[PDB]
This record gives sequence, C-alpha cells and structure tokens, in this order.
Amino acid sequence: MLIVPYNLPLPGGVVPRMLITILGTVKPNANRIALDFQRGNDVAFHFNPRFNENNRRVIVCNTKLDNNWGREERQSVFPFESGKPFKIQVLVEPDHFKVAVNDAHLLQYNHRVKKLNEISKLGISGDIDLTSASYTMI
Ligand SMILES: OC[C@H]1O[C@H](Sc2ccc(Cl)c(Cl)c2)[C@H](O)[C@@H](n2cc(-c3cc(F)c(F)c(F)c3)nn2)[C@H]1O
Repeated sequence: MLIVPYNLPLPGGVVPRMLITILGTVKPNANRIALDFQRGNDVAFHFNPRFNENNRRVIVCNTKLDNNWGREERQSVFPFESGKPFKIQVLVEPDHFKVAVNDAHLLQYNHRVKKLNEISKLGISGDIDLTSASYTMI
C-alpha cells in the first residue's frame, strides 16, 4: 500500500506519551526490516529485525551518531514471521522507547539521544508491505 522506504514526519519531534503505530505484512522470505527514528542525519533509535543473521533471527537496536553506529542492544525474542501481518507500537516514555509487537511487550531502548523534540522523522524500510504508519498522544 504505502511506498517503502517510507518517511513519517514527527512534528516537533517526539515526547513522552507519543505512541507510534506501524501496521504491515512481512514479505515472504524477508531478510530485514528497519525503523529509524532520526535526528537529522543521526539515528536516535534504529529497530532492526534480521531474519537470517548466520541462520538466526534477531532484533538489533542501536543509535548512529556522526555516521558511527554505537553499541548494539540485542535480545532473542522475535515475534515477526515471513508472510504474516504485524503491528508495531512504539511508546515514547520519559527514559526509553517501549516497543510492543502484536500487543505483546517486546523491548525497551534507553534514550541515548537526549533532544527528543529534535527526533523529527521516522523512516520505515525493508521487506514489508506497509499498510499504515501514524501517531497519537495517549
Ligand atoms: O548496529 C546496527 C547496524 O549494524 C550494521 S553496521 C554494524 C556492523 C557491526 C557492528 Cl558491531 C555495528 Cl555496531 C554496526 C548494519 O549494516 C546497519 N544497517 C542496517 C541497515 C538497513 C537498511 C535497510 F534499507 C533496511 F531495509 C534494513 F532493514 C536495514 N542499514 N544499516 C545497522 O543495522
């Protein structure tokens, strides 16, 4: 439906209580997906499901500053499945981004980029059919 890579502007950046919801379907034989919450050229929060990293499925999260990736945060719970519809919910909390997939909490990512109001774009890329991307204040 929506063209991927997709850019969702986040006017005035993010703030606690802002909820971003992404609906889509993983393509068959998917290799990767990425959500990039950007501050200009920096990536404040990169959320990156990898479907085949040495025959393992893993979600890699990181921050990119001045074109350098930092320390990766990895955990082993992988709720996505090739060919299946998903819902990602990213809730901005005062100290971290809180992520739920298909209504189940997945992970938290502590804020490395501190100027939340300058994280003004969300890029969505990878092996998905993107249905919708929106935000609301809870
Ligand atoms: O840490 C996270 C980064 O890890 C490597 S670079 C690297 C390698 C080793 C280490 Cl120890 C470190 Cl710290 C960094 C990736 O190449 C990088 N990356 C992924 C994508 C990308 C682009 C897409 F278009 C897309 F659809 C997609 F799903 C993904 N672009 N850039 C990013 O995931």
